[PDB]
This record gives sequence, C-alpha cells and structure tokens, in this order.
Amino acid sequence: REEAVVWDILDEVIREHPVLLNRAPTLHRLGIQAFEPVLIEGKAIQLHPLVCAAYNADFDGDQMAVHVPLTLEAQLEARALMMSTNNILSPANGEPIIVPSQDVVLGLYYMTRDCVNAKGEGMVLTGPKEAERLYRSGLASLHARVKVRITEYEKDANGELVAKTSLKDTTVGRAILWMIVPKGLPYSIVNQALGKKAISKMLNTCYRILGLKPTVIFADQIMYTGFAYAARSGASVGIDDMVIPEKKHEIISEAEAEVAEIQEQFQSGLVTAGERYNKVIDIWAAANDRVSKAMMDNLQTETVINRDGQEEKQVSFNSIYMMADSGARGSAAQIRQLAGMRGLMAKPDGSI
Amino acid sequence: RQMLRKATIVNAGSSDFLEGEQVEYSRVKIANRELEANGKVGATYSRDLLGITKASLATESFISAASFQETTRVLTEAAVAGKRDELRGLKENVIVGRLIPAGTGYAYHQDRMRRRAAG
Amino acid sequence: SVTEFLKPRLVDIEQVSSTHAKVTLEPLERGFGHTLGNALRRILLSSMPGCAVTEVEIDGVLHEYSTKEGVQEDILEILLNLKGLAVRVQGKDEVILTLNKSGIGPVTAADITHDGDVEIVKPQHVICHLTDENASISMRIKVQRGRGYVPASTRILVDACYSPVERIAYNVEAARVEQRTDLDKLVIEMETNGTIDPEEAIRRAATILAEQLEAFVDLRDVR
Amino acid sequence: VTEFLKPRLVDIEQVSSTHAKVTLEPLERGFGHTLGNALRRILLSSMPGCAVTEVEIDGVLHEYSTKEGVQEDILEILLNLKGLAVRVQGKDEVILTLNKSGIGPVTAADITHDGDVEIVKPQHVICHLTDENASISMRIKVQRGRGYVPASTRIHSEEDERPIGRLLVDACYSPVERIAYNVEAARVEQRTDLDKLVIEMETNGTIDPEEAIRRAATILAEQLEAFVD
Amino acid sequence: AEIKELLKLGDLPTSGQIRLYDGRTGEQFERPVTVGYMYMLKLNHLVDDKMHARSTGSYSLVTQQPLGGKAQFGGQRFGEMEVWALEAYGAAYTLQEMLTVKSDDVNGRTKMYKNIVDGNHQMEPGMPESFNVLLKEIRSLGINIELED
Amino acid sequence: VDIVLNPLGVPSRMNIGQILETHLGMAAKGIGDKINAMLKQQQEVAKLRE
Amino acid sequence: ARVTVQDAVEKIGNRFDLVLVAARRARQMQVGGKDPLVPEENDKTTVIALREIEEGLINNQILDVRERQEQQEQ
Amino acid sequence: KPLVGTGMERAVAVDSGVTAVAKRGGVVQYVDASRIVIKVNEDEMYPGEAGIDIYNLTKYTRSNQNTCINQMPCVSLGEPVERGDVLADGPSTDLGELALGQNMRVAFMPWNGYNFEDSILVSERVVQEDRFTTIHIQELACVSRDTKLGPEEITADIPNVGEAALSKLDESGIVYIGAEVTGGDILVGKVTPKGETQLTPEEKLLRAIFGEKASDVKDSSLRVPNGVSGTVIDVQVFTRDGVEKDKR
Amino acid sequence: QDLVVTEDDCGTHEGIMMTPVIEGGDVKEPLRDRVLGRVTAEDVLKPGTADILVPRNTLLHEQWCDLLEENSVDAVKVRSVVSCDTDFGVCAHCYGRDLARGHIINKGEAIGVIAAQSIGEPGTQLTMRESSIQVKNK
Repeated sequence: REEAVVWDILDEVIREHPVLLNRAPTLHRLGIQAFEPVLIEGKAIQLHPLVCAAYNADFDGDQMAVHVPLTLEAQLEARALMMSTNNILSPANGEPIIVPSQDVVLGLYYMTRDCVNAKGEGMVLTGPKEAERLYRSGLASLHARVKVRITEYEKDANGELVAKTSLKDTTVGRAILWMIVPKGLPYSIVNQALGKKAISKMLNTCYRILGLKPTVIFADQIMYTGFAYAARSGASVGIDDMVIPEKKHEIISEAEAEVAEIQEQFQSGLVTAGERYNKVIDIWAAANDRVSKAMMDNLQTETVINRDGQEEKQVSFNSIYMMADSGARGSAAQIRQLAGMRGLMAKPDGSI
Repeated sequence: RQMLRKATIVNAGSSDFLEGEQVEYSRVKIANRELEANGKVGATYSRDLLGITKASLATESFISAASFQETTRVLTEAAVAGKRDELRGLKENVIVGRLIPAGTGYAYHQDRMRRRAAG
Repeated sequence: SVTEFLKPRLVDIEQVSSTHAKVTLEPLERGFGHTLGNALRRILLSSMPGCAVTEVEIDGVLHEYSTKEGVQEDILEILLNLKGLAVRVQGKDEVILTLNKSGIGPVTAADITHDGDVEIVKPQHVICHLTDENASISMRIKVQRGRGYVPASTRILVDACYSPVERIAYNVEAARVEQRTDLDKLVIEMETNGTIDPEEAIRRAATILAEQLEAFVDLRDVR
Repeated sequence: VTEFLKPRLVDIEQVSSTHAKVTLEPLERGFGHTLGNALRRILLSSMPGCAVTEVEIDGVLHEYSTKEGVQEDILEILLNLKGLAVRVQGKDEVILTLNKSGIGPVTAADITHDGDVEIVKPQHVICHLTDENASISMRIKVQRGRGYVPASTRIHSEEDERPIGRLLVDACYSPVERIAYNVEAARVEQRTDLDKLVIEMETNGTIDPEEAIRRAATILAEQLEAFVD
Repeated sequence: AEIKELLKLGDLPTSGQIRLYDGRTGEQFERPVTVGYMYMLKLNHLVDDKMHARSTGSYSLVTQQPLGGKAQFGGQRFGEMEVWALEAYGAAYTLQEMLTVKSDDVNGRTKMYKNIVDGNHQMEPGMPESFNVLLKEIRSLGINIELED
Repeated sequence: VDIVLNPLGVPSRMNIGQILETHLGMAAKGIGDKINAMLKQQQEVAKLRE
Repeated sequence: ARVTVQDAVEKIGNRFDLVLVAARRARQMQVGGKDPLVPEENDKTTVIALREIEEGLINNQILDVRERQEQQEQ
Repeated sequence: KPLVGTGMERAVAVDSGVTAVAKRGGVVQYVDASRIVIKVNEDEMYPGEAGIDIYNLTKYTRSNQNTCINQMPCVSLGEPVERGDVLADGPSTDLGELALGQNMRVAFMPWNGYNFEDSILVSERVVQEDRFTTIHIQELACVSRDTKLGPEEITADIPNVGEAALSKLDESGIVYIGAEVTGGDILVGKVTPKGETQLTPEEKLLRAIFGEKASDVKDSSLRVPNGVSGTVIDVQVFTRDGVEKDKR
Repeated sequence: QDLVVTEDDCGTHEGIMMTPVIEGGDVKEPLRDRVLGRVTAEDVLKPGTADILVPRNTLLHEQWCDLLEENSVDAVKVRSVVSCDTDFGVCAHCYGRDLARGHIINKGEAIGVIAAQSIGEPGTQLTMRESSIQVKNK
C-alpha cells in the first residue's frame, strides 16, 4: 500500500545503519567506502567530493554498488574499516587519500589574493566583522594591506595550547578562511596565495598536528567554504580570455625563412637530407620554445593597473592562467597548444 | 620475498637428497635438527629466485592454485599425491567458507588453532 | 490550501554562550525559507540600533604616528581595544567620558568616569596596554547612538560599530512534511556582541521589518 | 526606527494588460535591496491561479492517436490548448466548454461563456479546423492551483474514476511568470537621500499587479509573524 | 570577428560578459560572464534502466544463484578483483556473508530470512553445495572424491 | 537561464567549440527576441523587411 | 553519527579485537539479558556497544569476568 | 529546430527518407492528420491517371530502436508545392532539418559544488515547460496454441480471478484501444484446458456447487509487465488460416 | 594469497642498509622518506666516533628523521621483509605502519593483501616503446 507510516518507520531504521558503496572496476582499496545512508528524492546517488577520486569515476554515465551490512559484525566492521571517515591518508604512498582537488581549491585561492590595493586597502580591524566588511561592503578578498589582530594558538605547552594576539596584515579572504581553521596551526600557513599544493601542505600539517577529528571538521569546512566562495566568483570563460601573442606571427615567419635556408642548402647539396631535416627540426623546436615563452609572458602576471604609480604589473585574472597557477584544472602545456601552436605532435607511428 | 622460495640443496644433510625444498622449511629443518639433535646434519642449500608464471604452482593448499592456470595435470598431480589441502590459505578458507586467519577472524582461527592444539 | 503556508512550530534554540547561539525552525516553504533567511540577514545587519564608540581626543599627538609615553600601547592599539568595549546609552544621546588611573598597568573598564545612562557590559573589557610607570592620561572619548555600522574613514573617528552583535548566518536544511520532501528549514547560528539577548534582538528586528513593510500590505489580514 | 520612512505603493504604471512597471515610495537605507529581492522571490513563489486541469473530449479515446478533419494531434491539442488561461471567479473546479464545426481557423472565442470565467485573449489556438464536415466537441475542466502540479501528482486522486475519455495533463497554475527588482534613489531632498524601488511585473494578466503585490506582502507578513516568537 | 560585430548589431556585448544576480542571496555578481544558448541532446542511456534493486530472489536449479541483469528482477555478480579488495579490508564477516548470504545458500537462506525476521543476525556456514558438486564432478570423471576429516 | 554549466572543465579538453557555441547562441537568441519584439508592436511589413 | 573510529582502536590496539568486542556486546544486547551501561539515545545496539567499549567500561576481560560470575552464580 | 548547425540537415533528412517528398505534385488537394491528398496539375498529370497522390503517413509506428516515430504533416490546406517538396515532418525534424535536440539557454559559472566536474544544472524551469520529454512505444504479444490438454483460447474466462482485472478485457479477452495500464494487468487472456477429471466425488460436488470451471481451464492469460506501465497505443493479431475466432 | 603479519619481533640483526638514491645528475630520491617510517637494526649511530644516534629496535616516528639529516648519514641497516625472522610471512619488526594507521600494522595484517594491488595501481603506464664529464657542485 506504500504507507507514509512505513516511510517514517524506514527513516527511523535508515538512521542508525551505515551502508557500503563501490565503483565499477575495482583497482585500489579506495574503490569501496562506507558511509551514513541518507534518502534523496531522485533516481540517482548523491556523492560528496570526499571519496570522488578514490571512486575513480568521472561524473559521467556510470554506476555504483550498494552493500547492506546484515550481521551486526558487518556493520561494526564497515563503520570501523570500510567507513570512508577513516581512510584519510592513502595506504600506499602514505599521502592523504582525501586530497581536495575540486574548485574549492580555486575558491580558497580567490580568498588569499590582493590585486594592488582595493577599496579600503588601508583598513585595519580585528576580524570578526570582516565578514560584514566583505559581504556587506568595504572589503574584498582581493584586497591588500588589511591589518588585523590575529589570535593564533600554538600548542607549545606539553599537550596544551597557548593563544597569542598579533597585528598581521593580510587580505580579507585569508583572514576570513582563518576563522574556520582549527586552533593549532600558526597563521603563517594562512599567509599565502592558497595554491593546490599549499592546500595539500595544510592538510598534511594538520594531520601531523591535531588528529583525525578536527582534521575531518576542517576538511568538510574547507569543502563548504570553497563551494561557497568560488560560487561568489563565478569564474566564467570566453573567447577573449585567451589572448593571442602577436609575436608568434613574426617569430614563426622568421623560422619559415630558416626552413627555406635549410631548403636552399638541400638545393646546393651541401646539407644532407638527414642533416637538413635535423637542422629544420631544431629550428622549429627553438621557434616553438620562443613562441611558448612569448605566450606565457602575454599570459603571465603582465597587466598595468592604475594607482599612485599607475604602472602596477599584477597577477593576471584569466581563467586558464590562474587555474594552472593554483592548480585547479588544465595545463600550461594545454594552454600553449590552445593559444600558441599545438607543438610538433608528429608521429605516424614513431617518426617525426 | 614471494619470488624466492623452495630452495635447492646440494648436500642432503640427513633431510632429503632432492631439490626444491621450501627455503623456510629448509631453515626450519636445519634449526630443529642442527640445534636440537644433529648439528652434523647440514644440507648445503642454494637460493634461486622464481618467476611468477611458474611459481604460482608452488602452493600448500590443493584447492588453492587449482584453477591458477589449468587443473587437468594439476588435479592429476593432486590426486596422485593423495594430497590434502588442509584448509590453510586465504583462498582456502574463503572457497571452503572457513574463518580465515585474517582480520578479526585471525584470532578466531587462532582460537580455532587453539582448538586445533587441544583438539 | 490556495493561500495557506506552513508556519514553523519547532523553535528549539541552543545557546552556545551568552553571545553564541544557534536557533532552528520547523519547515519553511521551499525557497521561501531561503528568502526569509537572506532578508533576515540583510535587515538585521544593514540596520541594527545601539550605542557605540566613535571618536576620542586622547592626551598626546593628534597624529597616528605618536609616542607611547609609557602607556606601552600604540594609539591604534588603545583605540581598537576601546572599540572593544560595550557602551550602551540607556536614554542619553552622544555623551562624553574620560578616564585616568594610576600606573598599575591593568587597563580594565573600571577606570573611566561613571555615568548613569551609560552602561558597560564588560567590567574587564580591555582599553589600552599596561602602562610602564605611574603615568596617567586623559581619554576624552565620546559615545553616540546609531543603527547599523559606518566606516570611520568617511565619518569622524575610530569606527561606527552601532550594531551590538558579532556574527550571524542561516543554514537551509531539507526535510519532508509527511511524504513530500521539498521542505525547507532555516537554522540561524549567531554570536552576539553582548548585552543583547539574541531572542530579544530577533524579535526587535522582526518588529522593525514588519513595521517597515506594513504600509505595503494595504492593511492585509484585517480579520 | 528613528523615522524609518517606510515605503508604500505609488506610481503604478501598467505597460500592458500583462506587462507592468510599478513603483513605490522611497524607503530607508538597506531595505531597498531586501525589499526588491524578497518581492521578486515571493511574487514568483506563490501566485494562485486557474488553469485547465483535466480534459474529457468526445472525439478521441487515446490522445496519442490521430483525428480526421482535425490538423494537429491530440497531444498537440493538449499542448496548444494548455495555452488556455482565464480569469476565474470565487467559484473553482469549473467546466467550460467549446464545440464547433466549419472550415475557418479555430479560435479560443468559440468556447461556452460561463458566468465565472473570462478569456483574456481570443487569439489562442484550438487546433484550427481543416474539413467542413468535421465537428470538434470538448469540455475543459479548470482548477485553481498555486503551482505546477505534475501529471502523476494528480494520479492518486482517481481510484475508480477517470474513464478512457477523461484524462489529465500538466500545468503551471501560477499567473505570475515575471517579478523583478530595480532599486534607485530619487525624490529625496527634505530628508536624507532615500531609495525607491521599481518592480517590473509581467503577470499572466489573471492577477492584478497591486492585488498580487498585496497578497504576496500578506503572505510574507504571515511568515514573519512567527519569527517574532 | 563577424560574430562579435553582429553582437553590436544585435546591441549585445561583443565580449559577451554581462552582469549576474545570485538568486539565492541577491548579490550583484563579480566576474561579468558571457552567457548564451547552447544546444543539448538527450542520449539513449536514459534512467529508464538505471535504477535497480533486489531484496529476495530465486535460486537457480543448478548452482542456486541469483538471476542476473534485471532478468526477473535479476542481480549482478560480484567481482574477483573486488573479492581481493574485500580481503584487503580484512572484513571476515563481510566476505563470509557475501560467500554465504549473497550466494547459493538455500537452507541457509531460509534460516537467515527467519533470523532477520526474528532479529537474530546469524549466518550458518555449513559447506557450499558447489563444493559437493565439484567433488561429484571429480567422481563424475575418473577419480573418486573422498574428503578426510 | 535554466542551465548553469560546470566551467572548470574548460581547459582539460580544448573545448573552445563550446565557447563559440555560447557566443553564437547568445547572438541568435538576441536576434530572434528582437524580431519578436518588433512583432509585438505589430510593426510594418516594410520596416521588418528592412 | 560517530563518523571516525580512533578511540576504540587506541583502547584495543590490535584493531581486530575491538570490532570483535563491539559485535559480541551487540549480539548480547540484541538477544537480551544485558543492560547498556552508557545512556542510550534511541540508536542502534552497535553504536551503543561501541560507545560503551570506548568509554573505558567494556573490555575483553570485563565481559569475560561478568560472564564467569553469571555462570558461577547459577 | 537546431539553431546553429552545419548547413546539411536539409539534405540529411531529404535523402534519409524518414519524411515524404512530393513526387510529381503541383498543389495540395486534401490535408489530413492521417494522410495527405494532392491533386496533380494537368501539365505533369499523366494521361489516364488520377492526377492525385495519397501519402498516408503512419503515426506512432514502433520503429527499430523502440523509439516513437510519428511523421507529421507539413502543410495545413491548399498549399501549392512543386515536385519532391518536403511534405512530412519526421521524427526529430522540423520543416526539413535533423532536428535532434533542444536549444536551451545556459550561462557559464561554477556554483555551490552542484557543478563539480561534469554536471549540468537544470532548474525547475525546463521541468515546467517539460521540453525534452521522452516518447516511447513498446509492444507485447500472446499465442493461442491449441494444445493436447486442451486449446488455450482468448475467452476472458479466468476462474478464481478478481473481477477488477476483467474490467478492462473484452469478450475476445482483448483490451479496447485507449485504455490505461499499470502493474501486472491482464493483457491477452487464454485458458489452457487441463486433463479431464473422473467422477471424483469431491470434484463432482465442486462442479455441482460452483461449476463451469472444474479447474478444467488453467490460466493461460497474458499480463502487463512488472515495472512497465503505459497506455495501449495500437494492436494487431494474426491467426493460423482456418481459425476464425475474430471476436474483437 | 598467503602473505600476512604473524610475528612481532624478528630477533635478527640481519637487514639491508638504505641510502639516498644519488643517481644520474643528482639524488632522485633522498633517504629521508626511504626510511622515514622504518625501524632500524642496531646499526643506528651518530657520525661522531663512539657516538650513538639511536638504539637497536626503534621506528623513526618523526624526530629521528631531522636528527639524522643533521647527522649526514646515508645508509642505515634495518630489518626487512623475509629478513624478518618469522619462518612464515615476516615479523612485525620489519613491516612498519606505512598506512593511515599511525599505529603500527597489527598482528594478522595481510601486508601482501595490502601490497599486490599497490604495485599494479598505476594502470596508466606507457608502452609500445668517458669523454664528457661535468661536475654538479664542489
């Protein structure tokens, strides 16, 4: 009859009974984890970015497997061993299994940045209402010279933490992210531009210092905070964001003449066909390297900003460049192909 | 450590005048014989590594390594030996459905092994 | 039915501290709960009455690059710690208070001249650092009454933290009523500045908004 | 409050019968953003209306089938006629009707005019006819709902009912379909510079702009009422 | 180039970046974004076969196992690599039940169903039927099947 | 707009074509909307023709 | 729920007997005849047994001693 | 219709032949939701020929991939068209294009984790207008199979059966076209006769009291699939020659 | 299929010395992690003569690593697999924790199970194919 009272009964049962999930091709011990089951109104499974890479799927047409611990020993073991909330560090490399690799990294990066001097650049405060000074008005995560009294806590005493108040200047976003940060770590870690490897270092150090419980608290908080802040950014893409360096059109032309020169040698018979081929290959490689350098410089931190000096070469804001810098997605090698030449990329089977 | 086992011996050493005895078993025999009873019983052994394609046949449970690659000759040999699987390996306790001496069941199997002591 | 909307009945609120607390509500309409929470934040933050500290005339150089003169507190430091003091004007308008003490060093809230309508939530609130010797100084600070907040860069002179709160946010959770599961629940988590009951402040904000909008409903819900 | 200067409804301009740009009085700082956002949200949220809910037509038995003399499919009939919207009186769950023959285009006007409903535009589509001899006969039942009610959301309502010949379709049941905010600051000289928010509202024409705004405001007030407690 | 030009002819941003408003909190959005219309196609592999469950099924006449790929509420078969993974867990109860409860057990299936009804949470190992079947297959070919104690 | 696309995948597949699609679609939807708006005032045949 | 299990691992050390003790307590609670020494909050017997063991009240020796006392009292 | 394609879809449907080309036609004679009749002008009308063409497109034809192909008519009335003109609107086609898919508005931004790597965020809007709703037509069948224990015939006579099941069946046992179907609803009800009984005093009394079934006919009925529900679009039947049941 | 932890201590001084991999141009893999979670033999001693850095059986949790980095020692003899005298698998004194369990691997730990999926994990490999002397530093 599909009774709603039955629905209530099932929800009462569904509370204290964990479940197991796994992906299609088992490759690691990371393929299957255990977690608290929560009903969702749909026709699919909902997965946090917690076990994502370990699941080795890719948000595409895929399947998962659910396992019901029937015996009490089964439940105890799964919450004890199969539970994802324990596979923190990768059993093989020793590094964290849970390595935040989604756009949350991009959001934390957008937290700790400073263009040159934004609105209220010289603002100095305590920090608690910095959430107002940013969210309401007054401050941006991209702001510089924001001085704040920082109440760090170092567990210098044997099994005991001691607080300390300073006047560290930073950006709005880094100091804000310091709020959800746990007590142990010094704020020097929070003084950065928040790249991906930086996130990795933060996670590992936190694992070293505190322990799994606050570590998981911080991890989830980082997930939520990134999912929020990066959303405040949007960070779209467009045709103009990729900028074509005009120098290649000259440099390549120069290399073109070089090839003709090599060709002329082949016409004179002085350069062997293999020798001419090697020379042309080296010339093309050098031209490619020069063009790649030119494209990088065009996409480097090369943008003049109006200010007292009015010539302030700061970090560029193009999606691809910043994402590669922090480490979000894509490759600088990928970018060069997309905007400069794709490279040699010549191999019928082995040849060039 | 898997790739090296079943050591070959040059001197019989009162153990056996053959080749291919488990290096661990050979050492165990040497310890239980040289130290306890016959120190003069020394079997000069030679350790050589083994390849995966063949070393798979080196198993102590007949159920194990049975379907390893083929079974026809394997089953023939197992019957010819009048051999007993003895329910020892992980695959053994699994296919048999015995509490493997692993995980929490290790102690249980150990307890079973404890029961295997008294009887 | 057509115009009936779900009202929240479970209003259980857990107080973490005298200022830190989180309340939660029963099912609000899907999307309506989120709108309610966002508007609650916008109103309760964009405008919040309270007496606050704005400007002082301390004994020494009017420039920020001044000397400690044995106070062992930078001018910015003493100013910020003074901003970290809860001055509530009962009925008094912008008034002035001054302080002077011996050279103990412990700069608590008991040194300044006591007023009737002026009240301090914290008798141990820090104002400046420990003096180096028996030297004193004249505060000559003033406290005003206002709503919301204002930067001191524009309006002269330390700050305008007229809102007597610390932090607040709303979290939206989902649930089912009986079977339909598109049910929204708003749970606020807020630390207060102090001297203000979060329940009383919330009720005051609700009344403020209701009065601010009552002219629009065209005297709706007459009977 | 300290002279909170509450805004009020004023300067309401009707761009069209279903396109409107209305104004309000100026308000104090910080409310205009909240006012406009909450207004757009609540207005789009719950605008009760009347629409076609179940169809019982003499001709077809299976709507996935064709019909001689008629051009559009029966599913096409359901789609185009789903464009039927009409003002409804206090009466709800009514049965309007429409039956006609001929060779001209079929318009919404050829519907049985009852005393509790009003068709906004004679220009909707009723599957314009093709042959002289054919005669379409239908009676459309209209219900009053607040939002989109799924086709199988109404499935459980009929246990022994709903014979082959009476069928259900989906709807929106919300004549709002547009509510947007634009806050400016003007007409403030005697006091501090206040802000007036203009609301762009393009309803289905079923609900009046001011009436709908008032209903939404009453809903919001009812909501905020518990918030004090 | 002609696209960006016609954007001006369409009175639209040639760059395409445009203001955005967050429907959840109503903040003017940073990073003016370029938005548009894109085509999208729905591919065959719809959900209409995705969802799949099972609670209690029938055993086969031979090997007494579950059905398969949604054939009569069928159920898929686990993986040997997954079995190795399960061993890597060292979850003896889990693997034991998987080889017992989620396997060909008939008389153990009934006992377990009765226990689950009674809330006993116990599985009885016994010996797999496939074991005796393979023993017979040995006896079926030219070798006696005899198991010592 | 009813579709908010995950944008972070833009680089790792050189899907510039998606961006070209975004631009072309914005322009074309604009052209159609403008023509329909011209129709809303029941504009003349010669004017819409030009 | 109790997301991560580290306290029980430290209380046991071998990490394989901790689950055994938890399951032994859980089966005994499910069958009956025992009372939870920790204040339950309408949860599964597994979580309650895990909490009681981690509280420093249930061990492989406490349960054995209690069982021996119960058997001898018959 | 596909807004920005590659220019080919016209021909890609033209030569594909899921639509109808106007073979030697000059103007439209009759247009119908089941066919189109076109009168051929005398210039191209063959002598002694009707000068009329009837293209009877078939809606709701269950094609190879279990999809739902239903060719639609292009013209409305009296449309003058020359030879080979696109006359039929085919599946995923619109006035002659490979109309494969929906042109939906989108914007570029990540947000709130719901668009983590390869996710698309369709709000309630495209649910409302329900663009991209899927169509399908799926079939089933049954057989009579005159048997040794007794022929199974579609008589809707199901002994020991609930009445509501028969509420949708015909005297033939068929279901009338246009019905709704959910669950395991009986589809084609045959009754396979079983081995005859003796005097059988218990069974004799059973036939005396209730009778007419005697468990002689065992349920040889067809029922709707489990977890597949719908509405009966169309039916067909083929009986071995010499068998003239033809009830419905 | 048979590898698992069965013994605690090997009681055998036999082991292998681990040194930084200074191969090619420079050190590809420093012996800071190569023995990071290792438990050496009695071969741990300070660079000074008659100066000892660590005892026989001890695992470098985190602090001996930097101290030995100050000691400028390259190779240390530690007990290893098989080298652990247990006659079946190996003793725990030559396995370490090397996993998310900061506590050492426990008795019954199927290290071979722990391994043997580990080796093949990178299923992303590539396939289908005296005169010049330069000094790096002083």
